[PDB]
Amino acid sequence: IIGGSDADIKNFPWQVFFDNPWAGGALINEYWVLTAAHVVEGNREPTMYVGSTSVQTSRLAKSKMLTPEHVFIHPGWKLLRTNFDNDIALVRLKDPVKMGPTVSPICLPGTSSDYNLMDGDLGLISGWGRTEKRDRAVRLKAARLPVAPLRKCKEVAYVFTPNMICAGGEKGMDSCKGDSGGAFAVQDPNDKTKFYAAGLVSWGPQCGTYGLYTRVKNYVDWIMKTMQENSTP
Amino acid sequence: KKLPKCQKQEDCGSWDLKCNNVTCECRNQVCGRGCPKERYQRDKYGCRKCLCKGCDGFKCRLGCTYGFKTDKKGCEAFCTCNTKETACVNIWCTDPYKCNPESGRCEDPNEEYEY
Amino acid sequence: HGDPMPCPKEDTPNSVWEPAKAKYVFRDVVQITCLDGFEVVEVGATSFYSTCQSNGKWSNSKLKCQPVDCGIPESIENGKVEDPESTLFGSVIRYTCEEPYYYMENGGGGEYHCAGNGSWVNEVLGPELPKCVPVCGVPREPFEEKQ
Ligand SMILES: *[C@@H]1O[C@H](CO)[C@@H](O[C@@H]2O[C@H](CO)[C@@H](O)[C@H](O)[C@H]2NC(C)=O)[C@H](O)[C@H]1NC(C)=O
Repeated sequence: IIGGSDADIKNFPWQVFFDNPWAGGALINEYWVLTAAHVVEGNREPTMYVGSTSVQTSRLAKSKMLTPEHVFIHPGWKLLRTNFDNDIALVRLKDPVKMGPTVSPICLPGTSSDYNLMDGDLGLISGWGRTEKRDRAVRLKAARLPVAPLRKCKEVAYVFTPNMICAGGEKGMDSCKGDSGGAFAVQDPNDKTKFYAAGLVSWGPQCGTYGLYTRVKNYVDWIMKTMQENSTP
Repeated sequence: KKLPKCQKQEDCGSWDLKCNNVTCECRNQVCGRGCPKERYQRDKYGCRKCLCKGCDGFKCRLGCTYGFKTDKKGCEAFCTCNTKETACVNIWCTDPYKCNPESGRCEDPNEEYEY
Repeated sequence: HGDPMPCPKEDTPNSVWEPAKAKYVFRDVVQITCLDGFEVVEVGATSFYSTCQSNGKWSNSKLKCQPVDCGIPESIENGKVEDPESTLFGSVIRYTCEEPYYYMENGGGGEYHCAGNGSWVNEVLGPELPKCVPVCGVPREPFEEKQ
C-alpha cells in the first residue's frame, strides 16, 4: 500500500497474509479464503497467516497459520497480449478458523443492483505490500480509495473488462506489489456497520495512481456454487 | 516543466518527488532492481523514475520472493517471478547496495531496519 | 365355586386407566395410559397393560408412569448451553452463541424446553438446534486514517 497509514489487524480482521509469494487474501468464512487467481496459480498449497498486525519472521512463528486443503481457480482464468480477466480464486481450508478480535470474515456482495459499484463508491485497501519507503511492509498498512471511471486506468496492449474495477487517483494512494488478492472492502449499503469484499487487488500500472480490482459481484454465484459443491462433511 | 511549491507530499503530485524546507524536490530513491547504463525514464520535471526506458511498468501486484523477472532492458515482466537462480540476473545495484540473492533486490548489508 | 377376587384401583395422578370400572375382578385387563410428558420404562413407552391376578394384585406392578427425560442437551458448534438442574419433562434450557463473533443464523431465540415426546424443542425451530455462524464484515476497531 502506497500513500497509506498504519492499520491494526483489528481494522481488517479478514486480511490474510500469503507468504512466498508475498500477497494477501480475504477470509470469507470458517473454511474459505478468497484471493486472486494469479496468487495461487502456481502456488496451490499457499502459506497463510491471520490474526497479526506484523509479519516479522519472529512474529509469524507465533501467529495462526491456515492449512490449505484445495485451491479452486476460476474456469475463465487464462482461458482465452496480456489478459487478466477472471482473476479470482478460492482456497478451501482443512480446519475451521476460530473467530475473534483479530480474526473474522468479510461479507460477500449481494446480487442486487445495490452492489453495482459506480461513481461515488468508496473502498478500503489493506496489505503488507510495497510502500513509499520499502518494497515490503512489516506492519499492516491501509488506505481509502474512490472508485474511478475505467477510462482513467488505461493511459500512459492490455485487456480491460467489465469484471474489473478501477480505483484510486486521490492523494497518490494505491495498492502495490505484495498487496495482490487483498480485499477492496466497501461499506454495505443495506447494513452500514458491515464491510464486504467488492474487489480484489489484481493488477495495474506502476503503483501510485490507479489500479484494477477483480469485480467480486460478478463471481458471487460461482463463489456460492463452489462453496456449496465442496461442503464440509 | 518547473517544480511546484510543496506544503505536504500530496502537493508534489508524484512519488518521484519529496518536499523540504525550501518548499517540491526531485526524489532519487534507490531503485529495487534499477536500470542499465543511463536507461532510466524521467518525468515532466526531469526527475529520475524507477522505471527503465521502453518499459510501461504494468504488472500484477504480487510480491515476488526473488523479485520480478527482468529483461536486459530492465523491464520487469507483467507477472513472472524470478527463480532463486535469476534473482540476481538483470539487476543494477551501486555501492553500498549489492544484489541480495535471497530477495532479488538491491540492498545495503550495513543498513539497519527499524523493526 | 365362590367369587373372583377383586383388584383395587390405584392412585393414578400420572396415568389414565381404561376401561374405567368401579370394581375390577380376576382376569380383568386395564390399559394404563401415561399423560403427556410421562412414560413407562422397560426403552420407554406411553402405555402398558395390567391384569387383575388371582392374588388380588395387578400384574406389571413394576411399571410406573414417570416424567419423560430429554437427557443432557447436545452442544452446538460456536455456542454454549448452561447445564440445567433437571432434564425432565417441562425443563427449560437456553442456547447462546459466542457473541460478538458468532450469531444465531436460524433465529428462534435459543430457548428450548423438554416436550412430551422427549425432545428438546423450540417454538420456532421445533427440535432443530440453533446454528451459530460467524458474524461477517465487522471490524473489531474502526480504521483511523492518519491526519
Ligand atoms: C415433538 O413435538 C414437537 C412439537 O413442537 C415437534 O416439533 C415439530 O417438528 C416438526 C418437524 O419435525 C415441525 O414441522 C413442526 O413445526 C414442529 N412444531 C413446532 C415448531 O411447534 C417435534 O417434531 C416432535 N418430535 C418428534 C415428532 O420426534
